[PDB]
Amino acid sequence: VKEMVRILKGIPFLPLLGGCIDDTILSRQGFINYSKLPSLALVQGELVGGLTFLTAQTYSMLQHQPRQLTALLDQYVKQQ
Amino acid sequence: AAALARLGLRAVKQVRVQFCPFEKNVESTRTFLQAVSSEKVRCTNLNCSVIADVRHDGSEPCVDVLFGDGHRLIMRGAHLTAQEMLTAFASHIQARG
Amino acid sequence: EALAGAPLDNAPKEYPPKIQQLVQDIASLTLLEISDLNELLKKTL
Amino acid sequence: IQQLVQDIASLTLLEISDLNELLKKTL
Amino acid sequence: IQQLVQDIASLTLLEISDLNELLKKTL
Amino acid sequence: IQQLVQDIASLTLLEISDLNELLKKTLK
Amino acid sequence: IQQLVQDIASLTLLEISDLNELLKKT
Amino acid sequence: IQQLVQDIASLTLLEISDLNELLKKTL
Repeated sequence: VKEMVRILKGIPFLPLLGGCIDDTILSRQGFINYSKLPSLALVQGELVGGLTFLTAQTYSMLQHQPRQLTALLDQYVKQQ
Repeated sequence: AAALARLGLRAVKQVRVQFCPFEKNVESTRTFLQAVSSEKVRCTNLNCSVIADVRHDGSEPCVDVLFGDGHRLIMRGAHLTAQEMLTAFASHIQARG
Repeated sequence: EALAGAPLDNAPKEYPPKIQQLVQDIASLTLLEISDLNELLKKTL
Repeated sequence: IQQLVQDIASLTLLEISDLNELLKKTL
Repeated sequence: IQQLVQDIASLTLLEISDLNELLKKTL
Repeated sequence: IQQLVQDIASLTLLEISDLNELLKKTLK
Repeated sequence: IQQLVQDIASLTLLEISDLNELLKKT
Repeated sequence: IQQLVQDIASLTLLEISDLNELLKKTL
């Protein structure tokens, strides 16, 4: 609908009442939100990122403890 | 629609239509929108912008017009019929012009 | 059958129940099953 | 697990995104 | 070392998520 | 959760890096 | 320099947590 | 840890820079 709403918004007097997309009824605002929404490949590709984010966040936080000392050591060099 | 074309819509600045298509008392507003947005009415002033606002839970079908003189005609059409809305719009054009 | 009621943005507060039960089902799995779930999703997607 | 894969692929863009938004709010 | 990995692997999503929150509060 | 924090807190930095690598090796 | 590295690695995370806290206060 | 604080603050820029390189390689 990204290329469909653009045509609709090019003429200010052609209302978009609603409709059903894949057995799901939407309003005009739902269509607008659906338009700004990414595709299946992008959304599913980011789905695995969020599910594995919990493990990734745990590893980053555990590895952050040695990095805290390095940042403080680098900060001291920045001071002097 | 034919009535508006003969009456000179050139003196109308801006028209907006705010309605909820999923409601039951918005049929009158739909007919008013189609009459004022007809091809004949459009070809009278190529500066007038007709806005078709669409909501779902607004629950207030309304039409707002601004004339050249500077008056603000706003009629909330929920119980009014299509003929009543158009006739009032036509009457104000002659008085304010 | 029948379709949904098409909720609006004026009072959007009711999320689908199918998503909620999927969250509970996912949360009811061990970390070993998390890796199994992730690897299968990565292989398929 | 396997049924989860089949369901999410059958879901629409909104249904997966609403799933992700609730996952973001929960996790 | 290995026992800790097994114990972490024996927890659910909510327990692990709350475990990370406490680590964020501590470190 | 609380017991894990105490148990991890008793390990040296070398073991902390060893367990972090194992978690990256296992889950990644 | 090598002795300092060995001493740091020989401590637990609780001991380095207070070590970092004093260094953060500068 | 107090002795470590004194030793760390008593080193020059290059020695502290060398500390970062060793810590990154070790950890």
